[PDB]
Amino acid sequence: QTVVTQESALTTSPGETVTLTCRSSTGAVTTSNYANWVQEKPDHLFTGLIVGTNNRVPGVPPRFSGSLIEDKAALTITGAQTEDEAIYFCALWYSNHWVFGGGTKLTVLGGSDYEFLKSWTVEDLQKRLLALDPMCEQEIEEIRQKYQSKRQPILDAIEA
Amino acid sequence: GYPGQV
Amino acid sequence: QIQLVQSGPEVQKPGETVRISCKASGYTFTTAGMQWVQKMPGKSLKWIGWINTRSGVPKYAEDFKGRFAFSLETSASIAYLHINNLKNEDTATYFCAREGPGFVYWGQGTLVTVSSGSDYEFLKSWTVEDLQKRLLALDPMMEQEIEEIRQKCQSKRQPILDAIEA
Repeated sequence: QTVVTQESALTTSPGETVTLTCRSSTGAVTTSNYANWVQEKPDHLFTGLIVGTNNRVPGVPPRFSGSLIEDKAALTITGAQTEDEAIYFCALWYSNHWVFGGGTKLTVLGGSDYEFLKSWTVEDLQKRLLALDPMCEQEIEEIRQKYQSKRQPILDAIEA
Repeated sequence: GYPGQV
Repeated sequence: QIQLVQSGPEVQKPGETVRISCKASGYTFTTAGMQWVQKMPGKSLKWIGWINTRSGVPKYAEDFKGRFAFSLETSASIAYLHINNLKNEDTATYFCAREGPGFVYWGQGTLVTVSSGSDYEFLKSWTVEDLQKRLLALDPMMEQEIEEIRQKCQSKRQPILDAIEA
């Protein structure tokens, strides 16, 4: 019954400000909803961004900020970077349970040619490079388990 | 307030 | 550095039980609650509940109470999610996430796949030869999906090398 609604998708350009919003079916979002914002990137990699309306999680870039605007919770990214392209979910607390919104897919234009990476520091590029192999191994292991599931009833039939 | 363990 | 590390993807049959682990590090385990979250494929997130890591008392969402249960191994800084009598709709990625208020730090997620019970009930009548053919015909499909991941991985790796070397 209680529904949290977010924009399904929106697009910005690198370096611009963008705002994502989070509406409650009960009326105005207030601080009593302890609004959270979290980011999902591949492969189902979730980071917490904001909790309690406006408290930025330690280590999140300061360009992310949370607020209440009119009757909604809002995430503002002041100077969106190409790597901020991701799905953003808000969650609201309703007395005795958390409810998530449906997520907003944020597109940031211009990164298909990967030229943005040429501006990064060596340390940040090395970190991105080193994270790739474990992510790829996780994706492959999930394929292997998808096929173990498909094999299971066949093996059970063989073994009956 | 929020009743979870914070 | 706070990190929540969950057990790897798991496969089970309908009616079986699964246990998802979440090992916390980087902070005093009993000072923050642990949330559990379900994300069925292509769908949004559902809060399962939390466990208070100091008192050991869980609080459940109404739709998950019953087959979903939480426990701890406090000395090891582990929180567990137990799912019993698994059903097809339980196929999902499950996350632990630390308070709070809400979901500050997230585990990497554990994909639980519930296999098809219905398939056994038509395949049980097949010959071993036709069952083996079916079994082996899955392998090229799996191998093709894995080869595609390896290629996409290489296509993500190369622009990073180009940027390092620019």
